[PDB]
Amino acid sequence: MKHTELRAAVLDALEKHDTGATFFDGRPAVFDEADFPAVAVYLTGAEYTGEELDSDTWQAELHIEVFLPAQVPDSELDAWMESRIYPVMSDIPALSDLITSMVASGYDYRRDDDAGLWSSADLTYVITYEM
Amino acid sequence: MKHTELRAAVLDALEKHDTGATFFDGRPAVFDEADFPAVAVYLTGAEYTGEELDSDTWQAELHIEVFLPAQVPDSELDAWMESRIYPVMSDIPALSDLITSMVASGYDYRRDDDAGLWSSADLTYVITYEM
Amino acid sequence: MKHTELRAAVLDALEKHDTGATFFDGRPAVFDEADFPAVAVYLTGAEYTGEELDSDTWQAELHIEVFLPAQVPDSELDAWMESRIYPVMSDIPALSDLITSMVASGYDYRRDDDAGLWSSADLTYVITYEM
Amino acid sequence: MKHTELRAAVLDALEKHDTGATFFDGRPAVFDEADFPAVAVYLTGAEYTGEELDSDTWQAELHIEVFLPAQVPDSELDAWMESRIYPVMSDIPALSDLITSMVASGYDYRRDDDAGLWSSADLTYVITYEM
Amino acid sequence: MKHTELRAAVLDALEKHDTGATFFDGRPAVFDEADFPAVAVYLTGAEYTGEELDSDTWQAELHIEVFLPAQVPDSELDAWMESRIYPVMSDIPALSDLITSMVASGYDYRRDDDAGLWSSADLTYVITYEM
Amino acid sequence: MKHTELRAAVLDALEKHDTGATFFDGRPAVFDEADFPAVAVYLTGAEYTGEELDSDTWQAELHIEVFLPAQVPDSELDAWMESRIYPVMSDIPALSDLITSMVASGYDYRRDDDAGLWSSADLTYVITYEM
Amino acid sequence: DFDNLFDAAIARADETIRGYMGTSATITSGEQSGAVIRGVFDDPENISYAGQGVRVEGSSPSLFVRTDEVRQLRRGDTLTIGEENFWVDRVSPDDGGSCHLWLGRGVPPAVNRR
Amino acid sequence: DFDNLFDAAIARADETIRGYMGTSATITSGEQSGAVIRGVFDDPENISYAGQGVRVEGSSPSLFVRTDEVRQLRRGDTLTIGEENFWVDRVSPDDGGSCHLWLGRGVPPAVNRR
Amino acid sequence: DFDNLFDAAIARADETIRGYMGTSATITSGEQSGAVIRGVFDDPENISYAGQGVRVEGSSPSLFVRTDEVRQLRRGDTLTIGEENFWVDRVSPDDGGSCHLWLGRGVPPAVNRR
Amino acid sequence: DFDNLFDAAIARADETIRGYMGTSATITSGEQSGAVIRGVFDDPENISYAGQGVRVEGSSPSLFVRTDEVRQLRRGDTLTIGEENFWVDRVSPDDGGSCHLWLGRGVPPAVNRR
Amino acid sequence: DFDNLFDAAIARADETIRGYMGTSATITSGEQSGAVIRGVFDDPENISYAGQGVRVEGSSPSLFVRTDEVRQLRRGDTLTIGEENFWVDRVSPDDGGSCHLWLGRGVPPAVNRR
Amino acid sequence: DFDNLFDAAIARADETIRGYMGTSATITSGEQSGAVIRGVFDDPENISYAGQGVRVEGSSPSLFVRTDEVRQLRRGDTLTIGEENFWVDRVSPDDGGSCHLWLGRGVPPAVNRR
Repeated sequence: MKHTELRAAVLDALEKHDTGATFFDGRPAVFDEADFPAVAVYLTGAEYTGEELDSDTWQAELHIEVFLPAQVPDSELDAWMESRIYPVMSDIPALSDLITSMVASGYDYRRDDDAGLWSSADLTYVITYEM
Repeated sequence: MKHTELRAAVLDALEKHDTGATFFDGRPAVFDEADFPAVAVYLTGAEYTGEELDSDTWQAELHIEVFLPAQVPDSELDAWMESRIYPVMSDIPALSDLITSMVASGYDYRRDDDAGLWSSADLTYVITYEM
Repeated sequence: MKHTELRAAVLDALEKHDTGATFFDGRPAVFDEADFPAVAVYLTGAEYTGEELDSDTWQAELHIEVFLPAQVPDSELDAWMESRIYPVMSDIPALSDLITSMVASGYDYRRDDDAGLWSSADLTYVITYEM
Repeated sequence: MKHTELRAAVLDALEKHDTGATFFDGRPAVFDEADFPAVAVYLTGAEYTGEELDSDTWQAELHIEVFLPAQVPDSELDAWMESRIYPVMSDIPALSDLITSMVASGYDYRRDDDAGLWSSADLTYVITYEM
Repeated sequence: MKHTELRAAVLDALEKHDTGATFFDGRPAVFDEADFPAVAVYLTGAEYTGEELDSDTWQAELHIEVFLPAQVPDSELDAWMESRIYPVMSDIPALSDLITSMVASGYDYRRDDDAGLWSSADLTYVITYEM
Repeated sequence: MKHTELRAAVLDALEKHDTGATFFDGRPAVFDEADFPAVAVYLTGAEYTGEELDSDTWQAELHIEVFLPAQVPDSELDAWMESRIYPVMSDIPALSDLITSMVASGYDYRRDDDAGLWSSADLTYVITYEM
Repeated sequence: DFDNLFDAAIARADETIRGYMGTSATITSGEQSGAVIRGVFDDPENISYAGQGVRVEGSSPSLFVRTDEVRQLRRGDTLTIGEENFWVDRVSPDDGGSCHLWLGRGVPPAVNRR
Repeated sequence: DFDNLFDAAIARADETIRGYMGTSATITSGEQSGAVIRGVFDDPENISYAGQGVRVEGSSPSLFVRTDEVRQLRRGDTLTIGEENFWVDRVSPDDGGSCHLWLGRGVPPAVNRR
Repeated sequence: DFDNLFDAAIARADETIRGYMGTSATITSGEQSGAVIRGVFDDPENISYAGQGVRVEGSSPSLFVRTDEVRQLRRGDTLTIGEENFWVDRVSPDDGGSCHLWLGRGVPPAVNRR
Repeated sequence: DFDNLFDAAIARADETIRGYMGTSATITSGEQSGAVIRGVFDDPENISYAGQGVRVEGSSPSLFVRTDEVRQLRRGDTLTIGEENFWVDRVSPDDGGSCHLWLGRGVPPAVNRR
Repeated sequence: DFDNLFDAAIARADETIRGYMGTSATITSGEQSGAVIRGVFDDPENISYAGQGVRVEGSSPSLFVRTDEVRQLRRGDTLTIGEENFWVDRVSPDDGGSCHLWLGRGVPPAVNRR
Repeated sequence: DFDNLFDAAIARADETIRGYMGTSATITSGEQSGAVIRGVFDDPENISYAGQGVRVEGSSPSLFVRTDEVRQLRRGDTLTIGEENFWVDRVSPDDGGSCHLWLGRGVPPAVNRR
């Protein structure tokens, strides 16, 4: 619905700064050891919390995952989502017009254990949007 | 018995719009690489929430499955579900005749990881019906 | 004890209508590919909800399984549980004499995943009985 | 310990009624295909519910569970536990003196899926007792 | 922690009774088929429930494991645990000084199915201790 | 976030006390049997407990892992966290500057089951901070 | 008879093996009733633990008899390996020249059909 | 015929094994309708348990067709092995000279396509 | 003696291995009481962990007796390998000429029958 | 050229098996565009079930091309063998003288790069 | 000495293999204290992950000494393979002529007996 | 040189395989700095999936280096296979004559030790 344009707007607002990372839209990914540390944006959930007898007022969940190689220390990830992600999206008017209300949900770490080919930091947001 | 006419009505409503997809009704599916991106429709749950001493007034969940090949970007899946599925149940007289109340519950994504043949999107609808 | 009498009465009520399927009573089942689509009746649970200081007033769950060839479409299964078993057992005097209270619980499906030998459908009732 | 005399007394109550089965006390059991259908009695739980400030008043669970040949139908199990166990366990003075309050909890079935040598039906009471 | 001195005190107090067992302290255990039926004492939990604005007032849980060979009947397990552990610690002044409040929590059995060299009985106590 | 700064501050405070172990910041670790028994410090959680419309007021959890030889008795672990971690951080002004509220959460053990190559003890701490 | 020029070989081999090992047996009850079949009996182990442990060590007899004789057995019928008594539980589908007969022990448990 | 020098050998091998092994078969319905395919048929034994004990022991037949004759077959059509009636469920892709045919039993289940 | 032509050979073979391998064993207790059984004893090594570290490493002795001389052995009675005593726990059914004997160690644990 | 005295043997081996089995392939799209590569194509089965019954039976094509030609193919381009069209999904790393080439089917799905 | 006629052969074989592949080893502490034995040493690799990621690479040494010398070794005492210092953790039971010796590394961790 | 009679043979074989099957690795950085080894390198292919589909296909190189020339190699230092730049991750323990060098790719990630 608006997921395509919401993702486009958020990736554009992410790309305004200096480059140095791939900006994989959506989800299929397929990285290989040449397009490394990168960022992927996608959505989940999207249920029918009504909350008002005026419109559907749906709500979904935003995932932005940044991938760095293998056993790179978590200081690099900390720097990444303190400099490249968290402040840059804090005020984007395009998303403000596209969605109703924005609120942070969580931010965690995961990694490959067997063969350790990757290490991801996930930032998870909650979107209330009128679709 | 209302399941068969409900499935037939929703399937006919889906087919009335632009074609271009297989419309596998029921359950067993069986796709092969010829009948690709397709839509299936089925029911689950159907317990006995009485709520009134006038009729059984059961309620169940309707799944609209849509299947796309392998790693087609989820933007195209969003486009498919918006241009093909979601708006059509905005107002269908046959369903309003058949069932009592119909509300949305969810809309999710999933896919095959091993051998990655398929990628599916699910529309979950809550239906209160009396039979 | 009431389990044997309950099963006998319900199987007799089922066989009262026109036949066309096996009426396996009990538990062991064992089908082979000649005794197909069949119906089995059994009991589960049997807790000791007191609810009144005059008798034990136990309650349990009655399961009616129906088994169909492999991956037949669910339309015939819907027909089987909304035109073959639900209406006939909706009012059976013998159970009313035997059982204090009869309430519907659920109606679900399940298909054999590996090797797909069967497609089974479950119809589950709840029983408040005193013995 | 009261567990030993509880097991001895319930075993005596079971054996006083017409015999015809083994009465393996405890837990290790071990059967072979000569000591078949047989009943075992044991205890589980045994926490420290207070229930009063003068005595510890512990409570545990009593399992009386019987084993019958492989895929024997449930009819003989229903004949067993509601004619040989439940009527017997209705009132025995020794247990009444030994324990404080006696309440039945549940009565369920199970069988060996793989191999399939046995079919065991369990029957559990809850004991409130003071050590 | 003070766990070392607590374990030493309880181990010495329970050692003062009749011998005839090994008194493994702490975690590693390692039995072999020569130091058999034995008792181990250890601790788990130890979070920061405050419940008083004067000190940390931590609380943890104490396990008393007792190991017997293979398929010994649980009757002698009860005899062991009602002769070597449960009565002996009911009043030990050293532990009373060392900890604040002593409350029993549970007492259960476990046994080895595969291979089956051991059978353990667990005594779980709860401790509120200030440190 | 300030996770790098907080980790550096707590690690420097720990190193100020008498050394004797490796001081792994972050989480990649990689020990081998030469940098053995050691301590690692890392962060998890980082949700958005708002609690007031004046700051983000995020909160997270601090893991202090300590690794000891294989099946070393837990007495050494108790001594370690009664002498090396729990007392030393009880009052550090740098953390008080960096964060707002800091409360103990838990303290647990776990050893390697298969191949038994290590034994870890975890100090879990709760922290609130603004970004 | 067999339009394969290979199933004849496998049938001859099956006859040879059945005659070279596995003794004989006779049937009680069933449409065959009194009859004698030559097979190859075997009995492996099988252990189950049920509860915390209730080890019920048993056996799973098998016969591997040729398919022609064991037609119209159904399941409730019994059989004797000489002195000892078993009962047919499952009949394997024909592999081309024979089938595996799975047997229980003692009296077959009820019928519980209707 | 093929830029192979090897698939020719495997094709001759497939022809010779299907000649030396397996039976003929008469396809029924479908676009082929009356036609005879020579294959090698096997019936492995497979059992499911479902609920508590609900053993549904059955077989999973296969015939191992040659690739050429089975084109435009789809799945709804049926077939006859000698005197017994099967129906094809799945057709494998060619491995170079042949493809396994997965068989059902009895009447094919509906169509359920619209 | 047996309608076998093959079980006689395997009986000869197992007796040959028992005479060529394994030791003798003096059985005590049970109905057999004092007797000497020849068989091949082995002690596979098995470890259980119970909790986190509760390693209870031990062995699972076996002896591979011949069924005929060891019938009605039951379970409770013990036996002596060389100079140190085990106790039987399970008796496998005969595979055609003999069976495996599983043994414990030390005094058998109670009876717990009634 | 090959500083191993062994990689020459494996290179001759790969050349022999590629010229002895498999077919030629005309690559379309990509920087190579019109070019013919000799490889060994195979299409193993793969079955996925998704839900209860959603069987989506397919295939997993592979080619096993030598490493020199497969250089700078990326992933987006397509390919055709004989008359049928595929598209490369993944390129295996060199094993010394070649690398398996993993093929999809039909049009490659978008790019979704930025 | 061995009443088997086979354990003599296995003992000769064990002596031969220990002499042809083994290495010397000097046990220290324990009741043996200063003593020298011979055994085939090996050091397999093993990895573990203690959380989101903690790579603890280690080795699992083994020695395979004959059972006669390994008697009354207990577990606390230690041993030197040339210069390297290990400590026995577990002693495998007799397999007929020898037993594997499971080795640790560094100082044995406490005793923690009582 | 060794109380072996066997490890000498395995060392000769190790040298033979290194000469006949291997590459001239050149090392930069670390205490060894500029040095040359003859190690047989292989690149097995491994893929992870992470989320929905996040395939991160890559390789896990290995070198099979001889222990004597690669002592005190540590982990942080890098390596060069001809024109390609790798970095060692972990060093396997000696199996008797050599060890497997597990290799990474690109710049080693930080040190993160203080």
